[PDB]
Amino acid sequence: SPTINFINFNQTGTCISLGTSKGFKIFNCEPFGKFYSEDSGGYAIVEMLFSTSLLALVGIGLSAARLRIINTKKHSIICEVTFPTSILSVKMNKSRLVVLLQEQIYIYDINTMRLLHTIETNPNPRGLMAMSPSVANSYLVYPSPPKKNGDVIVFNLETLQPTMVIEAHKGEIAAMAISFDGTLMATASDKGTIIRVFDIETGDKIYQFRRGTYATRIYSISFSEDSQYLAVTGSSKTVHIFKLGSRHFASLKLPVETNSHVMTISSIGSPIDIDTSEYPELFEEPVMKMVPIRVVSSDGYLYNFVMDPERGGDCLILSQYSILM
Amino acid sequence: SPTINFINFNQTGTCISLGTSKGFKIFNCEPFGKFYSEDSGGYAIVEMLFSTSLLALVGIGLSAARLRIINTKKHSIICEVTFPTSILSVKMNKSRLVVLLQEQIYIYDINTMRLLHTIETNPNPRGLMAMSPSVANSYLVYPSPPKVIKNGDVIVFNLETLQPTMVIEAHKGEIAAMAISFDGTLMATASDKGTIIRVFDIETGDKIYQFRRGTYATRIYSISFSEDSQYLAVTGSSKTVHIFKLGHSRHFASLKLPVETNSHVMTISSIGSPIDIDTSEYPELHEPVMKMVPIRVVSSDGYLYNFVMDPERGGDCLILSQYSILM
Amino acid sequence: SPTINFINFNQTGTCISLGTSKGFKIFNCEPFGKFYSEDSGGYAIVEMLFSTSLLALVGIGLSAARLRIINTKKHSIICEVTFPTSILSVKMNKSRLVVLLQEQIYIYDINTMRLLHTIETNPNPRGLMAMSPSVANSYLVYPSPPKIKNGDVIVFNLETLQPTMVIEAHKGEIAAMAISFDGTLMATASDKGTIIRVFDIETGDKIYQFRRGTYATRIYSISFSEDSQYLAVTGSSKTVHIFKLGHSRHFASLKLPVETNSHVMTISSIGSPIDIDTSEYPELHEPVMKMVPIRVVSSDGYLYNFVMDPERGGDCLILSQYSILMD
Amino acid sequence: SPTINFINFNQTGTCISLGTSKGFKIFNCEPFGKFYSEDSGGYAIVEMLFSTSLLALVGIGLSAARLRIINTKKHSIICEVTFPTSILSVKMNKSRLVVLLQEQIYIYDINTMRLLHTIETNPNPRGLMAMSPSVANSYLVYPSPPKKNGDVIVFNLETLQPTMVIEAHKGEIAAMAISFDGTLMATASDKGTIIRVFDIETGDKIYQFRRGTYATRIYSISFSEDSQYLAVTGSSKTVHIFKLGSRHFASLKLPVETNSHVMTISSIGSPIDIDTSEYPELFEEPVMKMVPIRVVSSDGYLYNFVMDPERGGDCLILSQYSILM
Repeated sequence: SPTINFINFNQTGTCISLGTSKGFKIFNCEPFGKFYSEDSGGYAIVEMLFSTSLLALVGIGLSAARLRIINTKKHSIICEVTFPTSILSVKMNKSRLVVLLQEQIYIYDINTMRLLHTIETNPNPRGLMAMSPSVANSYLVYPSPPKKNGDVIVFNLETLQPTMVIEAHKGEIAAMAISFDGTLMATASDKGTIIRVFDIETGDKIYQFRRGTYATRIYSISFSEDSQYLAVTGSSKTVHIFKLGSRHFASLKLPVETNSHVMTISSIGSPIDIDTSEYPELFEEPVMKMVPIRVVSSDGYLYNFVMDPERGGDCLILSQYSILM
Repeated sequence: SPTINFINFNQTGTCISLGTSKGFKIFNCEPFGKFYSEDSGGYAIVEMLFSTSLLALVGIGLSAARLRIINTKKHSIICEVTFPTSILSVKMNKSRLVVLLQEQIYIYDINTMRLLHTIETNPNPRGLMAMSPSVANSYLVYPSPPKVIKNGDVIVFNLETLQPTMVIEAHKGEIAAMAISFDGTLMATASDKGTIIRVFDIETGDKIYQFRRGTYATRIYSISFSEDSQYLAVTGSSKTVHIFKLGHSRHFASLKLPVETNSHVMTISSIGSPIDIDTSEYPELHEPVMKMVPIRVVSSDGYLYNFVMDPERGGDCLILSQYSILM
Repeated sequence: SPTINFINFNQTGTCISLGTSKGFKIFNCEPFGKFYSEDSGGYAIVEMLFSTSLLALVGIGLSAARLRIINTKKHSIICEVTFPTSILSVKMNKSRLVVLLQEQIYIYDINTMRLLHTIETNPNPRGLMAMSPSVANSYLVYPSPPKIKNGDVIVFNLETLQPTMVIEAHKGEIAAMAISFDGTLMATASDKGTIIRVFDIETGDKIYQFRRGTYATRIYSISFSEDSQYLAVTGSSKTVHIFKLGHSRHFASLKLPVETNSHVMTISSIGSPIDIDTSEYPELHEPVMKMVPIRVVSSDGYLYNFVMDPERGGDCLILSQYSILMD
Repeated sequence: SPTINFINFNQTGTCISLGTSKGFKIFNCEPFGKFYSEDSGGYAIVEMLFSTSLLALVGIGLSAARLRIINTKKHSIICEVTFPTSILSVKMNKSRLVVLLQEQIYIYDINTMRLLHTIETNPNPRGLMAMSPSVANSYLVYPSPPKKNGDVIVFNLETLQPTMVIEAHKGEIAAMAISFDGTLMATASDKGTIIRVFDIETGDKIYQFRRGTYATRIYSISFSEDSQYLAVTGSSKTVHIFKLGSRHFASLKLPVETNSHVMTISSIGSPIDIDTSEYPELFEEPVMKMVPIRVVSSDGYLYNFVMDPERGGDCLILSQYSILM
């Protein structure tokens, strides 16, 4: 089992992109299956659009500086672009392509592949961003530390001009995410105790959630499709759920037998119906609506939890499928 | 240490077949040893009969479509047959030979080697079958999903007369694993969720026992009966092997591999006849000797694990020894 | 992931120093963050004062003999000191600077940086030391092997630069030694690591004697709490024991996750008790109770956070885990 | 922690020879310490004489076919010899040097390095041979399978002529060893249940031992310095001791926490005195005579056990040190 290097959902949470030290894999979520795979080489960043057979490939060190755009259906390469420094993160929407380096952010037109604008930023060693996946409200945010610590620049990708600056947190920014419609924004400090939700249009603080009673760093934040829930994953092997309708709404407890040297991301999907007959041993109406939550870890396992939208509480685990196998 | 692509026991469980990316090997179980080996090439299917120096060899892709029958004692070639597509599974008894492609089933007479029958089935990308090894009750069962809830339909096919006998509505979801006892009396099936294990009586068709497996849904690798049909062994992605007692629900006894073992390992098992073991050497926790069922669990990483189960106590099983295949 | 060669807390346990094969890093503990870094080259010893932006850097070989002291806030160099032999250990307080070679000990004034004393000692291949960090009780202790009289330790007063007493600590060679924050106590352990003894540096009488583990296994480091309530020992057993000095057997023990490599150096520290929420953590209930935090860092590059119940003790729960390499 | 590829004692059992994928190390047993080390490369076989600063180096694949002899004190290279096939085993005494291949055995004069004799043998996939370490009775024993399975060829290295052929076992031979004085030979069958000890001079069967109630393969057999005890290590994580004064005399139980995917060898030393005061918890006459037993496993740990020469039974573990560190 070759070690994996990169895990990420798609912009909707219905697919899995995974990169190994030997190749890359593309999975699926509800009918869990192996969509694609290539044994080419080590891949450090694998980003996919809304299906559409579009992939972003970054070499492990193909080097870390080079970026390759490939089409899996045509088995051809769209373009290859190099950068002075190693690529830290890549995100996409249907109109723009964004490449982030330590001190620069590159913005491309996803159609013409022509360079549009370049932003000179203060160094970001963590490769942090958050990008709105909807073209209607295409906004980009990125932290602006002094060379006043949690200032994030709200950048309008449509007109290529910044719009406003919000003083998010007093300390260094640890994680950011933007809803599917590009309306709301979420931030988390390095303390991992305070979650703040901002409105991009105005900049007002909308919500504030408490989490992480002890020192557990926050890794990733994700919005649900309807923006009803916000999921944060940390190093504590627990994932909390906040409702955007204080205390966390629900919590995910991974099984203890799992590896502890894991980094877990999460993505809450649209509510679906589950069959109770398939699972007699746990959780025992033939079918009831349950919101699915997908947590993939760096050890190579995908998990599916479900939460009752009324009770909340701890969420049951339905399946544990073995990626990479 | 070359990678291994295929492991299975013989129809009696007293031998080991194995296929690497460089060749194939044949082992033995009780007086452990390496009977045969060739560093020819990549092998994906290495299936053996009841000893008898008969093998089925499929190249990794010797293409994947080609099937070659080799007598290891004579070092000769009985025959060579090609197929339009890659072979997914091969099984034998002392009467018939079955080759499965993704949508076709070929049945051959083991002696004359002439083709006897062909079955056009709905696609099976998983290459799932189950073959009864006894000629008295020679049966073949293969899944029949609808062609695009009744997705888990399986076809009970009689090899002797080459006519299907009945259709079993096994499960609601797709079938994931099938196993037939040594005498061809029972058949066990597993859905893709691996939560419910169902065993059917092949002659009558009635479901006799239904087992719940684990706590949450997870993939199942293989199922196998005991020689005397007393116990049933299932192995899954939870790195745990369960034993269900068919002497008649919850698993009777569970096999926990050592913690250092990799979690992403294909694990197949087998159950042998009870033997006498000395309790003086092994503090089971006492009469000097007590019968304990030996279990052999070989994993895709290349190791063999020997366990013992107490038929009355059951429960968690002790591990005696560990070898290392390929060494 | 670059290979790391050096990990140490500050004198208060609220910071992390570290040295890689490519440079050194400085972290923090409660609001975890990377205060400083530098990609110069191989660093073997990185010692820090009570914050205050003062560092001592020893290259892996900047040769191993050379000592360089740097102020990180000003990014300037105070001075560089060369030695005939490679440096084995460096410890500081806000009054004195101490450099150990295998047979020589050098003492510097941290303020004026002028040489004050030099002690010709018998060889110490392990570079062992313990230094009181408080100027009110500035003491230095180092082993004195002969050239059975093997575990003799010289109690050296840094304030007046004269030895105070000789401690007949152990029958065999000393393996590790530490001094409380206030400079009152001293704890030493022999190379077998089976007996932990605590002596009062004021008089020299043995106060506490603790047994560690069953069989003789190596000990890496010993450290007191800031309030001198507990003592922490780390060894090759991949387990960390805590001995309660509020007063034999260890009071509470720390077990790393089984996945952790067993060949890892581990240093630990105990912090002041703080409030934790029992609502979030099922300790198995008042909403909050004071838990003593323990931070354990391993040579593989991970940090572990435990909590200890001063009354219950026992096996300690683990809350979180980070990575010190990358982030 | 780099993986190791070779672990073995010296001819007296007072040292540890160990070679990793990055280099090789030389340890000691009673005053535990790291005598020597070099980070040169992968080494497959590192064999040492009776101290004397003499080593043999076999590359992992330096190739596996090539053999190099070095002197660690002078840091020089004596000679280098290549073979048509990979080297399977090397053993040495104060008079002869022998290199074993798949189907050939090479015999060298340890002083001159000149070739003396070459034996054409039936294939030995396990690389099995045993040498008497004393020049007084310099013998070599190797199995002779048919191309009548456990035939062992007693080859006299003194005059370069075979002496006699012993029908040792009906099945394949699994392990062979020769006492320090070269008087006795011990063998174990492939089923690993019966031990047979032969007089190398006449060929009479003297002793027969029972071991391995279930199928646990026997890996290594070793004599004590005085040949009073025989140590057998198998795959069962338990080591048996037989007395050459039937049932086993004493047994060694490694701690359960240890890795099970390990290969363990052992060697018994001369009786010594141990101090009770050093070990307060276990084993509590300030000093007692206890026969030391040293077991090293491939996971990188050296274990020391002690047995009471009268009672026997399960043996205590005094210490567990960590090789590679």
